[PDB]
Amino acid sequence: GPGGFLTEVGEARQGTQQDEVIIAVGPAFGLAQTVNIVGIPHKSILREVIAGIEEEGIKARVIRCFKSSDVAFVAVEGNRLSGSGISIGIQSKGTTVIHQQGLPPLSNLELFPQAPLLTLETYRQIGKNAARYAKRESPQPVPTLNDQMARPKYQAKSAILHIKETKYVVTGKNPQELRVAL
Amino acid sequence: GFLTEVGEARQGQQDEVIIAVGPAFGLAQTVNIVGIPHKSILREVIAGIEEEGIKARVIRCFKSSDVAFVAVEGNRLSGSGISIGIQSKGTTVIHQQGLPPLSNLELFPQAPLLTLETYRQIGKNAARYAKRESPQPVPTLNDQMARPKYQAKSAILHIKETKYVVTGKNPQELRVAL
Amino acid sequence: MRSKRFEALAKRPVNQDGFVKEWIEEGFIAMESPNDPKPSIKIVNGAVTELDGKPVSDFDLIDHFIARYGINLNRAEEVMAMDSVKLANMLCDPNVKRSEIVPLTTAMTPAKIVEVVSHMNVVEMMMAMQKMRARRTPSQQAHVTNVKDNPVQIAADAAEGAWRGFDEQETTVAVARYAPFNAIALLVGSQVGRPGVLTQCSLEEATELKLGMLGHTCYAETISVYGTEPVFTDGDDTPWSKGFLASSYASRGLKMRFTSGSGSEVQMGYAEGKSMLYLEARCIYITKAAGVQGLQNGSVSCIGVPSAVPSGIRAVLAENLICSSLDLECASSNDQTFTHSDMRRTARLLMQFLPGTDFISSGYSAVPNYDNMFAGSNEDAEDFDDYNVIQRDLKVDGGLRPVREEDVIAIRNKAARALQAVFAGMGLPPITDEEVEAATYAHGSKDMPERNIVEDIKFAQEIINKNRNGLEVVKALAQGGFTDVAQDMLNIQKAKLTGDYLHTSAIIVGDGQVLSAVNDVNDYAGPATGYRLQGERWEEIKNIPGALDPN
Amino acid sequence: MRSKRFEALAKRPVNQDGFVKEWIEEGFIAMESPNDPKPSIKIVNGAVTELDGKPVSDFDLIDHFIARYGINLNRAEEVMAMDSVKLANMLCDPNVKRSEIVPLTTAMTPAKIVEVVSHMNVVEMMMAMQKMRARRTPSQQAHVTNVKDNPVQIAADAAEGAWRGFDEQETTVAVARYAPFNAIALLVGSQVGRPGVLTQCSLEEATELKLGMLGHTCYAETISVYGTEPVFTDGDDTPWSKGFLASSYASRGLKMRFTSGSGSEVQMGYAEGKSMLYLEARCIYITKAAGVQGLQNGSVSCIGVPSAVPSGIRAVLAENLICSSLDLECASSNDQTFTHSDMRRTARLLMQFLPGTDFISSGYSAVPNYDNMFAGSNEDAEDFDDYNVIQRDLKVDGGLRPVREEDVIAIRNKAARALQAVFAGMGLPPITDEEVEAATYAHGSKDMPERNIVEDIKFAQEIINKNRNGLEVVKALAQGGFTDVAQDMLNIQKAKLTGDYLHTSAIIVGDGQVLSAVNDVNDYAGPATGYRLQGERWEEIKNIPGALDPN
Amino acid sequence: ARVSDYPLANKHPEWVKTATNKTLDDFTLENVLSNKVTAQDMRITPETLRLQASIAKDAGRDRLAMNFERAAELTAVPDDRILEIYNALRPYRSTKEELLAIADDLESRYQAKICAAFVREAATLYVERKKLKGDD
Amino acid sequence: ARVSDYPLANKHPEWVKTATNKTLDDFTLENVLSNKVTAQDMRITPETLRLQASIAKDAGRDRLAMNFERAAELTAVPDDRILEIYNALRPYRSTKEELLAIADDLESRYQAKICAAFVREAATLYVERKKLKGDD
Ligand code: B12
Ligand code: B12
Ligand SMILES: C[C@H]1O[C@@H](n2cnc3c(N)ncnc32)[C@H](O)[C@@H]1O
Ligand SMILES: C[C@H]1O[C@@H](n2cnc3c(N)ncnc32)[C@H](O)[C@@H]1O
Ligand SMILES: [Ca+2]
Ligand SMILES: [Ca+2]
Ligand SMILES: [Cl-]
Ligand SMILES: [Cl-]
Ligand SMILES: [Cl-]
Ligand SMILES: [Cl-]
Ligand SMILES: [Cl-]
Ligand SMILES: [Cl-]
Ligand SMILES: [K+]
Ligand SMILES: [K+]
Ligand SMILES: [K+]
Ligand SMILES: [K+]
Repeated sequence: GPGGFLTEVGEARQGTQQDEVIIAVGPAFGLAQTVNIVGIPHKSILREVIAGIEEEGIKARVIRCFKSSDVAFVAVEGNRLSGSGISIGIQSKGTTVIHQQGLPPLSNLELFPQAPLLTLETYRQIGKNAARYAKRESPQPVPTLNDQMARPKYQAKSAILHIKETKYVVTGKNPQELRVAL
Repeated sequence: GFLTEVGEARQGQQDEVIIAVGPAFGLAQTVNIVGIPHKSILREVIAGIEEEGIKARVIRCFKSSDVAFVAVEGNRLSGSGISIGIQSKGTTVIHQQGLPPLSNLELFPQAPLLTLETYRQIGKNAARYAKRESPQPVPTLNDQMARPKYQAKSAILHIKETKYVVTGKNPQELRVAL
Repeated sequence: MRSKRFEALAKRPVNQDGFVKEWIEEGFIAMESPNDPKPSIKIVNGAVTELDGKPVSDFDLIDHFIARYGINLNRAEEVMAMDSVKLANMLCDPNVKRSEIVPLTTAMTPAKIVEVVSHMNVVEMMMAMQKMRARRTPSQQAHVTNVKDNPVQIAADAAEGAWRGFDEQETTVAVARYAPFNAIALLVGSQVGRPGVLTQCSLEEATELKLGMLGHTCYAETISVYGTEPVFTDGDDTPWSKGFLASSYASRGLKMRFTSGSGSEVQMGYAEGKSMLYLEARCIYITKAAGVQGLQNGSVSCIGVPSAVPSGIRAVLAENLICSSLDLECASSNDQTFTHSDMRRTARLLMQFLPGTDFISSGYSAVPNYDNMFAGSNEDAEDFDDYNVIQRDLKVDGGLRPVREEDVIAIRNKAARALQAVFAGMGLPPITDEEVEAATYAHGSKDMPERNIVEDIKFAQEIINKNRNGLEVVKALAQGGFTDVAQDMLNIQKAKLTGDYLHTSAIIVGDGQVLSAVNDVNDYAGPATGYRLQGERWEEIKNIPGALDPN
Repeated sequence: MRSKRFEALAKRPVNQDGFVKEWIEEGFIAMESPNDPKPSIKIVNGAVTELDGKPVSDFDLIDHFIARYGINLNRAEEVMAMDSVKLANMLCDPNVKRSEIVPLTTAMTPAKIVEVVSHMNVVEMMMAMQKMRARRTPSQQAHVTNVKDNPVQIAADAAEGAWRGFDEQETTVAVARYAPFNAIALLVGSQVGRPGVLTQCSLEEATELKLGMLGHTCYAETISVYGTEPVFTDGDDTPWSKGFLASSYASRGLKMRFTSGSGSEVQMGYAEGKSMLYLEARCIYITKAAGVQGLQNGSVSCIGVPSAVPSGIRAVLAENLICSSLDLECASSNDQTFTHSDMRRTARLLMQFLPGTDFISSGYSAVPNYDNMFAGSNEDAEDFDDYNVIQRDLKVDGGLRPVREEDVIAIRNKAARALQAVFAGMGLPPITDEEVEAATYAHGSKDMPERNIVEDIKFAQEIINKNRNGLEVVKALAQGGFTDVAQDMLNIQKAKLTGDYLHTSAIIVGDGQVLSAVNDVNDYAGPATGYRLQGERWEEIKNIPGALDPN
Repeated sequence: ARVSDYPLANKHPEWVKTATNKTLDDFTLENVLSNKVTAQDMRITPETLRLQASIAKDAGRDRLAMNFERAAELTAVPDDRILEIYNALRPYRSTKEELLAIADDLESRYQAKICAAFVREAATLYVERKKLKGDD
Repeated sequence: ARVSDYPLANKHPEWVKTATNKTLDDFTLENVLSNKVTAQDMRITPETLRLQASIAKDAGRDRLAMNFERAAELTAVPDDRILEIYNALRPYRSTKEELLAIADDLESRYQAKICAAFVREAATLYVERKKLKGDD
């Protein structure tokens, strides 16, 4: 696979200290696809989400999830393992969620449901806010992005990308911790 | 009140153009469909004719409110065979004796688009037709939203114009105020 | 303080349209008027003595024509006694055959059939229209015009419209003297784009018949009738002059239909206190009474009148339905601007597009609307891709197809070159190579070089004055390097010798195959019967530009 | 060298839409797929042993749920034996009563009823929908949202929407923690605009149920079901969890419907190689099997999936027709953006609007689409005048009415003042007088002052955590001078005690009067029967802004 | 002729002759170019119009067939005379005597009996409804 | 009850009582303000839901009636426990034993026999379709 930058270094273990946020990426992230739905590189997305977490004085840990390609469930697997209970799930096509242990799987703290509108500045802010939740702040939510033509332009493409993402699901396979080549 | 009758219009002599107006023109209605005064309309049509060295003769027609038949009765009385028909709402036609009533030399079928410059140019062209010249037709004006904006208003103004039709009454020559 | 909500709404294009409250006394009411007469008929010694409340002593020329020629008097009293609700039910019931209904409708009076369809909502009317449409296959008709009467552009636009699927195309004139050029250009371009497309040039009646006599048109449509006697008079005809005109066209082997449409009598100032739909029903029976095979209606050029009042667009569908139900070909309008709103004009089109009519539109503008010399159509060239997409969305055959840019360029170029050969051969003012190139790639007259209009109209009128006929065009093509087009033009002229395309709904498809309601009879009997979009025609409609292969 | 014609068309909004060629292997096909199962049913010892070719040993949870609960086995042999074309004919035949059809359609397998409606064109489907619609009177539902979750603006927009005629109104959240404020604001504003309007707040399922238990909603609709097992699973439910949830709502006296819609299984990655319409039929039968009274479908939020492929918008109407044919209330979508084109979105709306459904739109955006937190609706607040004009054009009751700006300003202001009094009375973060005026005159959140969102969501979640219930809102209204609004809020809560509005298609109209399919049974029997637009309701629809007096 | 005999061009091309007894096959580019056929030859016959009227009746369209029967008579009338008669029937063009003269001409010169009665009927009704010359 | 008995609030208001045996005319604004009635009083009863089930059956809607019968049992279950049971039926939340214990508890505490059978039915199928805890 071209553009590789994520190495699985074993089964992710649950963090014991509040000092971290887990970025949980879907099974195709950085592999079958290397950009999101509007062509922003996964490398740049992950770089900005990590930078946002770390500039808030919180550790960033990246894992890949396999049991589902749904981004909520990817984030739930992450919030189970995160020492802060806070996780960020990112699909290959770019859809992102800030999640919290104890919330229902399809609930969340913040949701970014129109991937085509996300910029690198947004991804940095998503990481900042996730870290601020980990510090038990109540951060100003990332401002809502909403474009009534996003679905007309991109829903069919979103479905095709997700279909391809789902081929990487592995029943019963626990998350793998990633070494990030950044 | 700028149009006065001066008696039944007679056959024209050859260096003239008849401007035939409908039965409500300058009376029950005094502006066209977009508010251009009838006095200004006639001023410009007459000035355009006279600028070409041709005489303008104005008549009112009564037997029909339809601008083709208004103009047709004008072209039969015109010493040049050339007439201009104008309805109150502004619709204008240059007509020629010998053509079918619903034919014409030039037609201006979207009254909302005419300006006083168009009206002067219509007079000019009619005078050139009277001189047996072949002027460039007045360039076509066409607005696809003219009917959406104005057709209902055009129908209502025509209904009102139509109340002044008089069966059997011959056209009257008009004096235009200075 | 303004509500910013209402400030936003006040800017919307629909609020530039003309709306009026109903005005019964002057007929500014679309249908279901209290002044409209109640249906009735009395017959004594085989002649009508009363028609819809009116005694024969008060008949105008329209009443006389309809009462003598337009109603089957042997069953009129029987059908008058029938319940109009049950008759309307029969109209939309998929299990009552078209052939069971036509003997009833042709025995109704104008007010009777109006009472029947006025019981129906637009869903019921569409359900009926897909059955009552005479021709099983729907078709489509386009306008081909421009504001300069530019013949090179007309020929190219006509070729493109023929290539996109229009089976009839229509021109008219900004300057009346240009007409023979507009007609010849339309005919040559249409045959280049698809041999068999029928062409017309809409003019004053005597002028249009003379032009058809010389062979420069294939048919005539704008043969107007009207629903009150004073309006008919200002239209410069009677039912008898228009009936004679109809048989005159047929006597020259030329297809023709009448045109009518709701609101003409209001526009022309004498509605006699009647609703638009009742007066239109008189027009439809005038058409039936004259023996004319078809009718263009659905308000047509007066669409701003019914659209201004309540239920006006429903009335427009109703008058199309009355036309088809009387076993007339229906060219169902959708050809004239009435609104600034895309939503509103789409709702108006779908009434006929969804069920299908003989010509869903009788004048889709094949040019941008700034060039449309019928003052704008309800659809224009910039809607071509939307129209194809909605056919694909709904699996509805609306008569058109997606096309390739390289094919359209090639066909427009051939059409312009062919007309250039016609003009050279006939000694007409030259069509230059620059003009050919411009016409090839044009969107409209904004893209065309200026012609000498004074010179053009001199030579165009010489075509009439010297009786230059259609075989001169055939010869100019054959001797100018276009023997293929020359043969197609001759084949179009040969259709005037057989009488085939004089019949109800007739067009000419494929390899000179006449397709009319005689040999393509609508046999609708509910789901999975009658015309269905399928096969290669469905593959054609599916193949729109932009569809990505998701593999 | 480019054709300027094609350069013009390439810029058209429709060419920004997403189109795809059919991809059968992944279910990217709207209906009539080669991989769809043929209808079959085998019943042994009163239990289904084979459903549409699949043996019970291969049943997934959806098959088991449908086979055990979703099919009327009492008439299953008779309807399986009937010809699917004849059955499609019966659906659109005006003279076959709805009451005669429902025992048979409810006995069909999912593939059988898919086969039946797939014989139909959209005209026939509409002809059938006007009969199969459970409630005689059509209604309408709106979205009320904004990108800031501003509660003052929600209350004002809700009041305006109720005043315009919506009988149900729906909100949701940009930030999930805001939900109690959005819900309270919607409920207060709706009761100000028209007492009896039902309100919902669309959330994750357990969250929405808890919010309903506290009394801050009146019903729930986005109770989602899916047509394949892996997709249902990523939806975090099974048929049994959703059936339990449905009964949990009813056990608290709360009206609810499910939501489904063609294309969800493609969007969520597992179509199992089946067409969208077949999978959607499975969803409709899950809803029937659960005992849920109604369903929101017509692709809904996944409309970009069927619309991308041929016959997708036809399939959308087909799935609505299946829903009503199964004797379910149908909230028929027209609530989600799929196109840049005004023409195209109008065609999609008219399929439901023309015949009428229980809710013609299940989410007309009562805010400008930039504020729509369901990512945009097929119609929005800037379309209000077009919608009213089309009602008047076609004489169709689309559930809305023209309204006066001064009335809307007053009702929006009253709603904003009532919410101000609620927040003061409940010790919530204050609504200032400046915010009240802003919401009164706003078009959307661009016109609203910024709120302290961090403080709002703190108190919003305290409502959940301290179980602050709806009677607190009643008390705060009463104590703040809004005795009338407090009484209307109390009356909405009393409707949860009788069970009356739990029945098929129930809304609350007039003075607390439930109107459902039980006491407003659709009795369509052809023209001049069933629901007709007439009387004072018709006078209301005719009275649009800008209709001038002619004389 | 029946519906099954239609269209003539596709089923029975040899049924079609022209006013000068030419066939469809005579109309080729070569014969047009050589003037072996001219516009005078290219005109539908009464026989063809009466065959199409028989088809219209079999298709249930009696009034269309009546139109074709009037057209069949009018094939004998020259183009310019057709235009004169059409003009004469327009409002306020004609005196009653002129219309009755047109009818006698149609009957006695062209044997256009149906068209002659049609024009006589117009004349009677134009008196009553005041559409004659001088009535405007 | 039949469809002629519907709506209950109009035809038979006295057939409706609340979980604390209050009537509809007890819920006045002044009784709410004075806490004479509270939210605990404002809850629909199994009796009302079984009447509405009978009306649904009479309207030809047997599956709707079955839902109302399940809902009548669930009125007895507290809000928090309803949420716990709903969540336990979602994918991968429960073991088979946890679901069967929910069912037995539904019966022993609330006599919710239909709902208990529903949960056991799900538990059996969740084994076969691998929707239990640890099956993901
Ligand atoms: C399409 C859509 C859906 C679809 C597709 C979901 C999917 N996984 O494929 C359907 C209808 C099935 C759906 C279901 C739900 N949705 Co939804 N959905 C939308 C909607 C209307 C448009 C999104 C879109 O098309 N974006 C454009 C495309 C091109 O960008 P995209 O990044 O590829 O979009 C993806 C995400 O939006 C994702 N997604 C959609 N909904 C939800 C919900 C959650 C919690 C998550 C993590 C992701 C997610 O699905 C899209 C396709 O992959 C948004 C409205 C909005 N404001 O964006 C709501 C919205 C995002 N959904 C919402 C909700 C509440 C849900 C549900 C939890 C509801 C329920 N009854 O269970 C479920 C979650 C199911 C799931 N596993 O994701 C809320 C979220 C509120 C919040 N602040 O948390 C929103 C804002 C509005 C609403 N009520 O519908 N949804
Ligand atoms: C509406 C319309 C009609 C209507 C109403 C006519 C009327 N007298 O009320 C109907 C359908 C009845 C009609 C009939 C005819 N029309 Co017309 N008509 C139009 C159209 C499509 C739109 C005009 C419009 O709405 N303007 C907007 C309003 C607000 O402005 P207005 O000034 O008030 O409009 C008035 C004039 O347009 C006038 N009018 C309309 N047609 C004609 C024709 C002639 C010769 C005259 C003098 C006036 C005239 O009627 C309108 C309302 O009073 C134009 C196309 C165009 N390019 O404009 C053709 C057009 C003007 N008509 C034309 C023709 C040929 C005719 C007929 C002669 C056809 C026939 N079969 O006999 C008849 C004439 C009947 C008559 N007594 O006027 C041609 C003119 C060609 C030319 N250069 O001479 C045009 C260009 C195109 C066409 N073929 O339809 N027409
Ligand atoms: C466009 C052409 O079609 C004919 N035409 C258009 N609309 C109508 C109508 N409502 N009534 C009669 N004739 C009409 C006229 O002849 C016009 O010139
Ligand atoms: C808007 C809300 O409605 C539901 N929803 C919307 N569209 C669909 C569909 N095609 N299938 C299932 N549920 C849907 C979801 O619950 C979503 O959140
Ligand atoms: Ca036309
Ligand atoms: Ca909704
Ligand atoms: Cl009115
Ligand atoms: Cl109706
Ligand atoms: Cl395809
Ligand atoms: Cl079909
Ligand atoms: Cl007949
Ligand atoms: Cl049932
Ligand atoms: K004409
Ligand atoms: K008419
Ligand atoms: K929900
Ligand atoms: K579905």
